[PDB]
Amino acid sequence: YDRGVNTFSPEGRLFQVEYAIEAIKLGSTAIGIQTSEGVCLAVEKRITSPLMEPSSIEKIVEIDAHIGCAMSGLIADAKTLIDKARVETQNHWFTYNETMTVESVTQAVSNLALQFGEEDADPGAMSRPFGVALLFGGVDEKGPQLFHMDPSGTFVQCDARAIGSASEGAQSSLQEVYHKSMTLKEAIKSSLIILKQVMEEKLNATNIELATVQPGQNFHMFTKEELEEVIKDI
Amino acid sequence: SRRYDSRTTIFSPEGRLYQVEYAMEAIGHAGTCLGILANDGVLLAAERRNIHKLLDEVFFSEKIYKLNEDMACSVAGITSDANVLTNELRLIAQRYLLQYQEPIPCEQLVTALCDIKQAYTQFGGKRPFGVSLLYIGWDKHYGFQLYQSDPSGNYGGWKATCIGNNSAAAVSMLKQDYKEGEMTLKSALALAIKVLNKTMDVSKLSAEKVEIATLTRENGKTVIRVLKQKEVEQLIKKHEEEEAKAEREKKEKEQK
Amino acid sequence: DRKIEFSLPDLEGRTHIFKIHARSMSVERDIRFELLARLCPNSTGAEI
Amino acid sequence: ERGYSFSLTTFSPSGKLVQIEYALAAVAGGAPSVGIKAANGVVLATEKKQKSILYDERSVHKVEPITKHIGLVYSGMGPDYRVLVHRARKLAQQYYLVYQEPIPTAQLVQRVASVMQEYTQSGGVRPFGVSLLICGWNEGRPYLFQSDPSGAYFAWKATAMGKNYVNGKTFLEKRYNEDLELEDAIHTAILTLKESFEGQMTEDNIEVGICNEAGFRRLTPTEVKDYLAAI
Amino acid sequence: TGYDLSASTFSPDGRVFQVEYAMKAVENSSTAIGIRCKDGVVFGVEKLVLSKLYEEGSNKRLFNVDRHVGMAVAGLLADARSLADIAREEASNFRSNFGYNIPLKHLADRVAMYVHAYTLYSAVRPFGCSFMLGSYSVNDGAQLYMIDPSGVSYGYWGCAIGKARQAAKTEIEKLQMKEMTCRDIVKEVAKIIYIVHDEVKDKAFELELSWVGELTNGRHEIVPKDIREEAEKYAKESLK
Amino acid sequence: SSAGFDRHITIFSPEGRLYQVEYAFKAINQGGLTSVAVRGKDCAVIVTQKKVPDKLLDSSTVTHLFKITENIGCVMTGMTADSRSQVQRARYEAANWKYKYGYEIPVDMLCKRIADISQVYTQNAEMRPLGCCMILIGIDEEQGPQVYKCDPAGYYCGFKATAAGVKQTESTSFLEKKVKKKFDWTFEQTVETAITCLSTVLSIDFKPSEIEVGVVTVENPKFRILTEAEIDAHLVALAE
Amino acid sequence: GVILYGPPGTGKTLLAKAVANQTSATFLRVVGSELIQKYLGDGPKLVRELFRVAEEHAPSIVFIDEIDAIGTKRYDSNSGGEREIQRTMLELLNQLDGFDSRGDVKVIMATNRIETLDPALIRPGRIDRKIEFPLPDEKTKKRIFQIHTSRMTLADDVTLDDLIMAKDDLSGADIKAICTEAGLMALRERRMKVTNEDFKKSKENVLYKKQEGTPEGLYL
Amino acid sequence: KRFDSEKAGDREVQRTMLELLNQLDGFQPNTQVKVIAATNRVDILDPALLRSGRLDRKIEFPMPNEEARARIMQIHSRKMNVSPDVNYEELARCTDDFNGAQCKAVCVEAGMIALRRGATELTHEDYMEGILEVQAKKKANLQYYA
Amino acid sequence: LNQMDGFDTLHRVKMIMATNRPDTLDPALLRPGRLDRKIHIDLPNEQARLDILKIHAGPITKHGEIDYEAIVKLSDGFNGADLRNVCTEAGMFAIRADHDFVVQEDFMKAVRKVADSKKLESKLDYKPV
Amino acid sequence: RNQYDNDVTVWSPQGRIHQIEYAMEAVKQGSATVGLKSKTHAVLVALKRAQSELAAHQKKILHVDNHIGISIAGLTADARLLCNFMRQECLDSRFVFDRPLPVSRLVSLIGSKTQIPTQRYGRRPYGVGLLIAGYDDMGPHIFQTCPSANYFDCRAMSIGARSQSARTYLERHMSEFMECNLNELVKHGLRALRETLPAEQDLTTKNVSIGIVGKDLEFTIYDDDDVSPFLEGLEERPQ
Ligand SMILES: Nc1ncnc2c1ncn2[C@@H]1O[C@H](COP(=O)(O)OP(=O)(O)O)[C@@H](O)[C@H]1O
Repeated sequence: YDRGVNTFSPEGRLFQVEYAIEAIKLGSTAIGIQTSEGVCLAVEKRITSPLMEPSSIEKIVEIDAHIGCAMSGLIADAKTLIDKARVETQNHWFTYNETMTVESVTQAVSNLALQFGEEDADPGAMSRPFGVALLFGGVDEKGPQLFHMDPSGTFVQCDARAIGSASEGAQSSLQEVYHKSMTLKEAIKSSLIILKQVMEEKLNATNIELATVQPGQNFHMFTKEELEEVIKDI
Repeated sequence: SRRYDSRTTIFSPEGRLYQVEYAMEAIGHAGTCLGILANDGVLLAAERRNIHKLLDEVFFSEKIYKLNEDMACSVAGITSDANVLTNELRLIAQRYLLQYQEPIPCEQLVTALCDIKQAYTQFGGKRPFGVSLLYIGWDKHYGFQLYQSDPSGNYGGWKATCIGNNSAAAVSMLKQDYKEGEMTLKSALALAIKVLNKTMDVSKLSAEKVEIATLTRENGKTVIRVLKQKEVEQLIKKHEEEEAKAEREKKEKEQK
Repeated sequence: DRKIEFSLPDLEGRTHIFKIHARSMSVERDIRFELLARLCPNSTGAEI
Repeated sequence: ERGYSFSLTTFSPSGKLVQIEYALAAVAGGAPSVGIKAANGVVLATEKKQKSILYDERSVHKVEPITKHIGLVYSGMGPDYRVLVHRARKLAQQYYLVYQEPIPTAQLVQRVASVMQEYTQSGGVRPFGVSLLICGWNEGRPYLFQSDPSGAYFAWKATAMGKNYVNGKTFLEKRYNEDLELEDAIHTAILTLKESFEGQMTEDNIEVGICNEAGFRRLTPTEVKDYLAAI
Repeated sequence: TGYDLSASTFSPDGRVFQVEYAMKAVENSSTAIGIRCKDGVVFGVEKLVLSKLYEEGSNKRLFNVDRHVGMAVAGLLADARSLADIAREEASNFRSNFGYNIPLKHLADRVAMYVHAYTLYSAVRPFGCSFMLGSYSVNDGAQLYMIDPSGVSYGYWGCAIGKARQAAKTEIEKLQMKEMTCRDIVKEVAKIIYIVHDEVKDKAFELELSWVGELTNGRHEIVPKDIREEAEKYAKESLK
Repeated sequence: SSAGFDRHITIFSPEGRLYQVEYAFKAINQGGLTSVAVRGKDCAVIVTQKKVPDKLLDSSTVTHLFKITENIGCVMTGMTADSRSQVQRARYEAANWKYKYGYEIPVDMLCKRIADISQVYTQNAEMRPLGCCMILIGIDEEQGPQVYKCDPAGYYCGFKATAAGVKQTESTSFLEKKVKKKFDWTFEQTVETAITCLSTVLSIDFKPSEIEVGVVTVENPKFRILTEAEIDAHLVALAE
Repeated sequence: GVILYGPPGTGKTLLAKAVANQTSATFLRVVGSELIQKYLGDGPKLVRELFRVAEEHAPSIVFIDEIDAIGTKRYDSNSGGEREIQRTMLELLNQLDGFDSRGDVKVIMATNRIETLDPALIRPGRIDRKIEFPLPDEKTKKRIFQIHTSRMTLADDVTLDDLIMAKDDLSGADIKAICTEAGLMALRERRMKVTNEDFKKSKENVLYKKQEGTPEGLYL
Repeated sequence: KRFDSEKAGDREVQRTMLELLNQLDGFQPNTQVKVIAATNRVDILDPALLRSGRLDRKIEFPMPNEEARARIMQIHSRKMNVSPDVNYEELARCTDDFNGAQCKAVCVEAGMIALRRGATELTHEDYMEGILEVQAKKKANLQYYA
Repeated sequence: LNQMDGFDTLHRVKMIMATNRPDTLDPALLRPGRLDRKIHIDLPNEQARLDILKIHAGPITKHGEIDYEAIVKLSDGFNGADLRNVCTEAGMFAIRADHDFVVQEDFMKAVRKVADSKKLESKLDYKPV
Repeated sequence: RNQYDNDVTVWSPQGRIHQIEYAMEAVKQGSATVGLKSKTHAVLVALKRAQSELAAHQKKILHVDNHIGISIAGLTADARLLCNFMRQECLDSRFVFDRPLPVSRLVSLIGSKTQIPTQRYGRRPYGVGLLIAGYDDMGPHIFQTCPSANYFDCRAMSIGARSQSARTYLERHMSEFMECNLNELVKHGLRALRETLPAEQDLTTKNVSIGIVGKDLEFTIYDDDDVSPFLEGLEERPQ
């Protein structure tokens, strides 16, 4: 009835990491699109009440000045991963006088993604896997790269991935409208077109937040009142 | 290994803690104690659970434990498990006196022991401390204080308390028969005797099953006194006559 | 010799169960069922 | 090693510790014992019944001293008795090292009671299964205490423990009273051990340790031999 | 039911079922035979392949604890390697802190206590290995010991560990090992291995042998490959 | 009459008994051997039969007559691995006492240390209670010969003549009638009684190659293991 | 199928007795405490015979009061009668809708709890009308007090509005417990019809009967 | 296994078992009757069944290892039309922790898959799809490996 | 119980009864007067297993080299009936390749086969009376 | 009600640990890799797989040292942990002894590493399987590791899901492996690997990777850019 945190299934996969995979679609959706001139991100805030201030809920958290992130799942669990990724980027800059590649910081944040233990030592080591999937986007040295991380620690490169509750619907709607030769405004318009029918509420300039990382502009722009330029076109 | 674990940390399917309540039920019988204050002087009244005839009684101590120059504590529940708590709070008081070179206020000592009691229910996997005790003391800031405690670490200040056996009737009679700021230390003793006559099922109780300890204040001394059996007998007798006095109101009136 | 399994349909079979269960009704020929199957993601035939 | 560190003595839904009552039932099926404190010293008596005549009676002992004036007897399990005897001896030696005074019996009783309590509460270990009886003549007045496996302690003028102890308690309440001397306390302790003993009662069967103001003395077989005759 | 879960749980019959299940896992392996003689100790292990899964010398079951100590294992593998490094560490520690070579009795006793230290608690599981320990010295003669996963070590003039053990100890009992030298007892060991092996069910058998003795002047080494190892031809000549 | 985990971990039953030591006693008589110790006026003797069911097994390493210290001897019953672990622990504690306190450790203090070690095994609930027995013999100045028997439950006691193993009840029933008439218990009388106890309990009339006798005495305190020649002499002197 | 759930004492079965007077066909009441048997086999046989009698008679209605006592969960599967209850409910699950569903038989089930129920019962096809029973705070409590005090006297000094004014945590079983006991003081003292203090001490004692010893000094 | 218990269900069975044991061996021995018994567990049987003339030999039946598995499929596919380019050693290597009945169910399932596409003679991939059906693997989503 | 002693006593009537579990019998059945003497039959000793084997190997056309001492050594805890199975199984190995005469190697082989089977039924040891 | 198969400490009445078999079931769910060798070269060819239509393919081959190159099938975090252990051991060997590490003592080190979690309490077996190619002083080697910590000194073998066709091909084309050059050996490796795939699609130069070590050749990994010289000259699939 009750088994340990490290237990293999009779069919052989696992018995706790697949439950963390099952907790992914209880969160909000997040779409990241990589294009040859920049990496665009978008997310759903999923407001509940008008009394809640909408600017408090953040999903797009920057790690380095050239690297973004996007969440799906339990935000409090992913805060530790984002803080650790910030620590690794600053340590690698301090010890090597150059910026991290986004693959290296994804590897550094995925090394400790599967480290739960009961027999293990330390001052309270993780007892359960983190229940988040993270999207990273950046322009390190080969240009625009987008990466996806899942609770099993597997990281892969994706051209245009969507995670969350309606991940399969947004993926199947992302299959047809995509090509390698497109631009950033077309990418933002297509991602907003996909996010139109996914959400159960009505879209405005306060229910979503988007962020674009380019080789030219250092951080990511498009806060409020800049979203209204592309919302009224949709 | 792991199947042998008794699981003394997890909540219950209704969402309320499931192991602390059994300790509170253990406190709910096996003992009777109370405390009273509304003016100068604060009294503690306790009941002897064991009144066997072969006890020496020369131990000169009871559930009433002295712990400082200006405090006293009375325990309830498991007698074995209260020595640890009394020694711990005595150590806390002496550590405060070593540090700040002043006697410890009541609030800080009660909160420190309640944090120590809460640490077992928070984590550690051990059984909780099955002891609920009651403090009386004097302070510079607020004067005479009475404090209750629970095995869960909850606490609170009080003026008339309940820690022992079946005493919801005692709580009701403490609500009904209490005065505000007029309790000199001769009516509070009679109130305690009147209450402890009714909580215990032994009618016409003697000076063997009752213990009264008073904390008063001299000219800078804070005298903590345990009352001897020579005066407790006539203190009981002064209430024993009151029942016969009160039954005379229904005797001289029914004459027509 | 066979372990035949069942599961929460698809999206199309919900429309099929709608078309075979609600055909015995007095409804005007304007109801769209694929939207109604879209609005209920996970359901059985008994729920339909 | 393993390191369990979980407490397996938990509260019942009725509001009690079941393992403490089970240990007390283990005590109640133990060897009988009696202890009488009467106005000049304390007398402790027990029963050593061997299963065969091939045993050596003088090899093991049950009235085990602790200091020059403190004695101890027990009722319960034998293996769980030498451990707390050794712990009490080491603790009394620590007290004598610190304060340079023979240890009063009351403090010894509280500290062995605290040891029993922390064995009940701590992780991975079972509670003890032995009720103690600690005697000693400190500062003039004799003292006789009893500590149960719950980790508490009481004080008795005259008590009994082990198998058939409620009738021994009624015997001690009826036959004895507040004031005796040492020798007739030995006589009534021998009688109340004889109320549940076998057909014979020699020095090879019963073992009596007395205390007085001249120090703790475990009786020789000769003294118990002439005491057991015509008594 | 529930007594067979942990090692620190006694059965109603007084048994410890975990070491019995360890012995059950032990007897599913292939046969390993060791014969003591008047001048040395010969090992023999019937290695099994499936299609190849190996080269010549792969999945080796003849280990080497020290220069004079030989070790032949039979049981669940990768615990044999752990016990081999354990016995190597004991031999190296004895050489470093006592000067001379480790005697076989002391080493077998030490590894037997290390095996027995795992069938006491509930955290660890008992081993699934039952090896051999053979050596030859001038001042101590030739010795052979066998250790079971329960932790019992006995001396043997000849023993077999594995699946076909009860059908192999009788063939050891046929010969008189107190008088023969190494050069004929190697072909006797090969004949015993060829007799005890069934070819209907496996058909993928291959010998490996070993040597401690005065022929290998107090050192452990494998029989010289293509030179010798024609005892397989002799055992094929003794097919009936 | 259990309480869920009454069978498995070392805890108290509702009847007051703790069951793991009672299930561990069956490990003593599971082994199938019987050992008798007899103490006389100036000697203490140990007799134990040994089983050698296979001719290839070495007959010089079967013996349970273990040597603790040069004047302190012991014998075992039960599981062999726990017996050897207790042997090594007793040797270590005797050497530690001889290093610490300057003089030779008495037999009763060694038995107390062994019992105190075994008590922690039944105190905690994470170790197997180590089901093997203990019989120690020695000589102590102004006390004569001493014989002690420890227990897996941690109960040690002195004895005059006692046996452990499988046939304890019948051997003690015969031995009580033997000791009840306190006659001249000399050396030959003690070895004759110790041999005839097993001879009358088992009724086998054993050959001298299957009986091990250990001796300690006041004429020389050194522990001696009797070889087959003196066992031959005592057995032909026993037969009238 | 109709299932009625709520807090323990609200309207549960009561309402079920009130619907069994305006009905036209016969009404069969069974209790879940009766639906255990010490003999292994009479469990599912009694359930089968219960529905066979109800089906052949009329368009009858079967009311299984306290059905949550048996069909709560199946995850234990430990030997004894605690798994026999799982076996005696599987026949009820199969006879409710498992093959050729019976005409003109209407079932109604009363529970105390929701979450400890088997989800194969919870699915449609067996019960559909999930009915919730909340506790009315003051408005119908006037009408409950109007009904309960209707067939008795009432004096001018006793009025019931202030007794429930500050309290919003009672139930309809307790109000009848108040009104039956408030008439019991007047009969036991041989006093007048109703006094105001009759209602005052009835509220305090019924509170003692409802909330006596719950260990909540720590508010979770 | 006869033990100390209650009720009448076990006691009637133990009555018939004690009748069986005496009539099989003991008083009035008979040669002319030969008894054959079979089971799937042996820990439950009474030790009085392992006495003198009750059960003489104790016969094991392990799971088929490699060549037994290739022998089983050759026997069952005798009636079926088999295309003569299939090697059973590859099937026996891939099929693991099976038995006689499961390897029998591979052959029947493989012959149907040729019937689904209508082909008369079999193929290798007919057998492999029969293998994948027999293992009865549930829906996986195991795409985060390797 | 009633017709055992009862009112009418018996004359020249003796009743013999046998079982495998004496602990489960009724105390009124096991009281003396109805069962005066309880006779214990145990597992055979070394010489007891030896002459049992001498009886059962009587009508066996063995070749005159057989030593029973080694055979009785690897049989501990055997019943009085497994030795009869040992004598039966040795002829089965004689039936293999129709060797007619029984050789002592077949006795050592058949003993190890029987002791292999005697590991899945044990722990009987019922309490006397 | 199942029992005996929830931890590595508990044995079975049949005498096996079912968690190790579950780890084998885990390691046979990855994609198929093939490793083989000649008298002077060691080549492992691995088949990458796609988790989605537009997502990139997860790489399999990754270099450990100048001469050891490992493949992977199974998990990924434990793969990175074990690969970090190989890297640290190779660095310590080149730092202390200033020589290349032989592959046999390296896999003995990893066997002693992986046997520790399958004996204690609450430690899972490592759910990875490695194919290790290396050119030490005496010949090239291709080794295979298992989650049971039974390393096998194989000569040409495949791992992963549907590797029995590759094993049968390597058996029937075994003997002519040492006399051929690198170019024919690589084509033999891809012919062994393509039997894993169903007979509809082929090796489309974006789901394959080839790693070579040799006598004078550095351990090189080719993926999607230098693969195309090896795909040309290949015969079509016989179907
Ligand atoms: N609204 C109401 N009107 C009248 N009586 C009520 C009302 N609500 C509850 N009661 C009384 O409360 C009692 C409990 O009803 P019900 O909840 O069905 O029983 P139970 O609590 O045993 O399940 C009934 O006897 C009924 O008389």
